[PDB]
Parts: sequence; structure tokens; C-alpha cells
Amino acid sequence: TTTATRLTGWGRTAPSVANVLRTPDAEMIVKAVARVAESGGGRGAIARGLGRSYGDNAQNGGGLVIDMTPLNTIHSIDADTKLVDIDAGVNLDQLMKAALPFGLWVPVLPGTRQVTVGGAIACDIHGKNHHSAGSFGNHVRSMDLLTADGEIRHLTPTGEDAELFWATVGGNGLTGIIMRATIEMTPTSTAYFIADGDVTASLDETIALHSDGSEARYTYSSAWFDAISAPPKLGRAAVSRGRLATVEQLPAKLRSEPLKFDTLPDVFPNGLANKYTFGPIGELWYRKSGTYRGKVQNLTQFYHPLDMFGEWAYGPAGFLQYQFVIPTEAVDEFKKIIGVIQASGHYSFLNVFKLFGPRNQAPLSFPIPGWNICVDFPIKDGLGKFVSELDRRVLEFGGRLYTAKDSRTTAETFHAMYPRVDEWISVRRKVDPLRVFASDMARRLELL
Ligand SMILES: Cc1cc2nc3c(=O)[nH]c(=O)nc-3n(C[C@H](O)[C@H](O)[C@H](O)COP(=O)(O)OP(=O)(O)OC[C@H]3O[C@@H](n4cnc5c(N)ncnc54)[C@H](O)[C@@H]3O)c2cc1C
Ligand SMILES: O=C(O)c1nc2ccc(C(F)(F)F)cc2nc1NCc1ccc(C(F)(F)F)cc1
Ligand SMILES: C[C@H](CO)OC[C@@H](C)OC[C@@H](C)O
Repeated sequence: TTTATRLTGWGRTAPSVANVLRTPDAEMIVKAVARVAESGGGRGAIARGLGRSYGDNAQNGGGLVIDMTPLNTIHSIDADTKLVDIDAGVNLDQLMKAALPFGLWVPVLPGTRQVTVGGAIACDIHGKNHHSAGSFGNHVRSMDLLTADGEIRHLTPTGEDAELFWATVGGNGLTGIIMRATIEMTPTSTAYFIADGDVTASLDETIALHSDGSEARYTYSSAWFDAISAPPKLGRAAVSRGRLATVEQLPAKLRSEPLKFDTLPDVFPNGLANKYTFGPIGELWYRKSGTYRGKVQNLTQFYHPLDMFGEWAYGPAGFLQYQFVIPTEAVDEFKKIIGVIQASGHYSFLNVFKLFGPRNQAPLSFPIPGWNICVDFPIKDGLGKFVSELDRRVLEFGGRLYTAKDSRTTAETFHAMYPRVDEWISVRRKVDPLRVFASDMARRLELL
């Protein structure tokens, strides 16, 4: 069914009207692309997954949007080769659940499991294990791409079509529609983590902990940090680090089903704050609560600690998500940018801190080794012009923004942040001379 629909990214801003094709028939999808290609110039087409990108990369005002979520077959899982063969519309939660009984683990998980394989590839997503596992694109062994000429090209990371493979990774759907892919999974003997927790008192402590060599001992690592408090409390963090557990590390209670996968506003409607919360006893409690060694945790506990806070309303509309990475060596610059945020009069509570490891060969891939930050600002007067200033500082400090989080940076800024963009554009124009694939983001960021 083709239907005119008003679409936004997860941020609920920059809405646009598109014809949304929603069909489980792959032949039908090929036809829609064949059609647009024969128009000989229109507003093009773009794939859309579960719409978890905050910005405008999965919409196409006055053009076609192809919803890929019906194409959601897991074709095979093989424990011996560790390979999964899945439709692009398969989501990571579905995949995780299907693969666990084989002793296989999704090699890269984002902070939400409601993302499609196509969206994971097109945004080259990263997770808590980036420093040890790279991003999603690193684990794709092949994918089938529906190109503008209406052909399906079988792409591999090292084969004859390697250039197009690596332009599609992180390509935000602008090389064509990923129909199907083979992913190499991580072997695992349990669905649990062994975790170590640390709590730092300041930005300086947070940085030292990430720079002291301890990161090499954990496959998974991420932190919450304070973005509101004045120094020295600015940049103090709760750090969660771990690795997948082996069967013997589990307590007997859980050894029987090692691979099995199994809130607070309902218990405490008054809130969590008491008379002690912000004084010295509170500080002591938080420090001890966030400090531990060898704690066995399931996925929700280790990986989705946002889940227990239920209704606590800070992620829908009226918030601007901002994510950037600063190269590792630029520690002084990084610290400066954190100070700029604190003094801005814009207050973010939901803050992510993570040290990225080595980048991959995708020219538009977001992650580079360095200090990754997410912040979430309430929309209020002055914010648009302030984040523009942030863009300037991110750029001048060698860093970049993430397309999966952006709806408002300029083409000029984006291009300077991605010095391989011309290289990428040359590939896209080779594979899509007629701009059959197009999106609001493509036009805004001049990637069309
Ligand atoms: C709560 C939350 C937490 C998050 N945490 C993280 C995180 O930790 N790390 C991280 O990297 N990201 C994170 N994200 C961002 C998210 O992982 C990406 O935006 C991801 O691309 C969303 O997948 P999707 O299927 O919803 O794709 P959509 O947002 O629907 O589309 C995103 C892009 O993928 C393209 N696309 C989708 N399907 C296909 C296809 N079949 N072929 C070609 N192109 C396609 C679209 O054209 C678009 O350019 C988070 C998002 C949310 C809401
Ligand atoms: O909501 C999001 O967009 C989000 N983005 C993330 C980007 C990177 C990473 C990284 F890999 F680095 F750990 C994690 C991300 N997590 C996201 N959301 C889940 C989430 C956000 C904030 C918090 C915290 F504030 F710390 F409690 C806890 C969980
Ligand atoms: C951001 C990252 C989740 O991938 O870490 C959150 C952990 C440290 O929880 C922090 C608590 C206090 O909110």
C-alpha cells in the first residue's frame, strides 16, 4: 500500500510529507525504485527503518519513503560459522532473541534495541563496546543493495565492490536500499555480564580513569557524567564497565539456563530524593552504590539502566539531542567544550560519556578514536544559536556530529567535519547519477 504520511525522526521535529510504501514483497520494492528511476528526475526515494534516528535522514518531503520493517525474515543462523542471514527490516531485539539459543551475541548493540539491521548499517551504529569491537559496519560480511539502476548488487567488505560496500556503511540510505545482509556474530556462553562500577568526583578524575590503561581490561564501557554542576563537580561520572560472563562465573541459580533472557516510579511515586540526597551522606551513598567489582548483570541491568526509571518525559518533544566526538589527543579542547556546556545556562541530565577506539574505513562513518559525548537539552530560547557555537568548537577541535542525532547543522559544517565527504560523494554519484535516492538530510547537508 502506498500512502501519504507526515514523518519526523525520533526528535519529533522538521516534519515532512512523503508517499510511504509499506510492503513485505521485495519485488514490489524493486518496482517502486525502477519507477522513480524511470521518471527521469523527481524527488527520489529513501529507505526507512524503525525511525529511531532523531533527525531527518529517514524522511523525504514530497518524495517516496520505503518502510523496510515488513521485510523482517531471519533466513538462517549458524552457530558453527557464527553467521546470520537476515532481511534488512529485522530489528536488533528480534535478532538478539533468535540468536541467543545458538550461543551467539549481536556484535554491536546501541542504547536501544528497537533499530533495524538496515538502520544499524546505514548509520554504522556504535555501542558500549566500540573500543573493543568497532561499529556495526565492521561485522557485516555481505549485504545485498538495491541500486538506482534497479539491480541488486552483492557487496562484501573486501571484494570487487568494496568501495560501494564502505560507502553504504554510514551512507544514511543514499547508495540504495539494503535488502538483506550477513552479519558475523560474537560467540558467547551466557546472556550475562560481569561488571565493575566506579564513581569519579570530577571531570579530571573521569578523564584519568579512561586514560590510565584500565579500558583495555573491559570489552564494554560507558559512563553517565554531570553536565550541570559547576567545577569541580562538573564532569564527575558513574562508570559501568564489563565483559560477557562465562557459564562458570554465573551463580549456580542461573547456570541451568545460561543463555536465557528474562519499575521504580510504580514503587516510589514521591521521587527518589530525601533530606540526605544532596549532602555528604548522599554523596557517600551514591559513591558506594556506584562502586563494585564482579557484579553479574543481565542485559537490562548492564546495558539499559535507563529502563528502571519508567515515566521519568525527558526524551519526547521539546528536547534537542546533541552528540559529538573529539579526537583522543585533544584532551584540553575536550575539557574546554564540557566547560562551555556547563556555563551555557542550558541544562542536560541525560549524559553519555564513552571513549571510542579505532575507526573503520567507511568515509562517512561517525566514530573516530576519542571522547564521545551525548547531551539532551530542553528546547528553550537561545538553544539554536548556542548549539551552532558548539558545532564551531566541535569542528575546530577536529571532531564531528552524528547524522543519526542531527536535524540542524549546516552543510558547510558537516563537510568540514567529514574530510572524506567528497570521496564519498564521488562514489554516490557513480552509483546514483540521477539522484533516485534522496532525503531531507541529503538536501540539507548537500549530500544529494
Ligand atoms: C533511545 C536511543 C538510543 C540510541 N543509542 C544509540 C547508540 O548507543 N549508538 C548509536 O550509534 N546510535 C544510537 N541511536 C541511534 C540509532 O541507533 C540510529 O539512529 C539507527 O540508525 C536507527 O535505526 P532505524 O532502523 O530506526 O533507522 P531509521 O532512523 O528509520 O533510518 C536511519 C537511516 O538508516 C537508513 N536506512 C534504514 N533502513 C535502511 C535500508 N534497508 N537500506 C538503506 N538504508 C536504510 C535510512 O535511510 C536513514 O538514513 C539511538 C537512538 C535512540 C532513539
Ligand atoms: O538516547 C540516545 O540517543 C543514546 N545514545 C547513545 C550514544 C552512544 C552510547 C555509547 F555507546 F557511547 F554508550 C550510548 C547511547 N545511549 C543512548 N541512550 C540510552 C541512555 C542514555 C543516557 C543514559 C544515562 F544518562 F547515562 F543514564 C543511559 C542510557
Ligand atoms: C550511559 C551509559 C549507558 O550505556 O552508562 C550509564 C550507567 C553508568 O548508569 C549511570 C546511572 C547512575 O544512571
